Amino acid sequence: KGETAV
Amino acid sequence: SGIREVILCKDQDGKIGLRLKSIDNGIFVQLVQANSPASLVGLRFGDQVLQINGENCAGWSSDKAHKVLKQAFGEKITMTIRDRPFERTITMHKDSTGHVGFIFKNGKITSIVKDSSAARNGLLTEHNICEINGQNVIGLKDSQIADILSTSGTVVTITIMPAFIF
Ligand SMILES: O=P(O)(O)O[C@@H]1[C@@H](O)[C@H](O)[C@H](O)[C@H](O)[C@H]1OP(=O)(O)O
Repeated sequence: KGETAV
Repeated sequence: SGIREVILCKDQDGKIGLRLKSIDNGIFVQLVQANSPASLVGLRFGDQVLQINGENCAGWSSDKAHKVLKQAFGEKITMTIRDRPFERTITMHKDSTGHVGFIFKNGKITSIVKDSSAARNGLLTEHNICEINGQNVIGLKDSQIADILSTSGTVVTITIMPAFIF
């Protein structure tokens, strides 16, 4: 995983 | 205001399940293992340790703090804590696609999405996510953090702390 957007 | 006293009792091994760190000539809680003597007294990540067994932590290195916890005297470890001095709370509201509008990597906020609730509430980057609606997220996987957010309702209250604490 790299970047999680929420 | 956020000052409290705690008494820690050492484990069967002789440990307390705590890691301390030196920041700005102060000592701060860096890690609290669950079901440990430190978790039992409500020690949280980012809490400042003012004194240990009648000695001020002021200007102690991480090395000295670590050594002091080992060379202690069993069932009696005394501490004065200042509750998370760098802690901040930010309330956000989900949009129609269920977003608060921020991006994070390893619990650390990296970007704020344009025209989101996080943008509106001035959420800052280079800040670690500590809690979502009072639930601790420190050291969970980013997916576990994401799944918790997705289930936190529309009103999302996050507790953050600048990256230099972690
Ligand atoms: O566990 P840490 O060290 O935080 O590394 C990441 C973690 O930050 C988080 O993104 C997890 O979802 C991921 O699985 C894990 O490994 P990955 O990013 O290599 O998948």
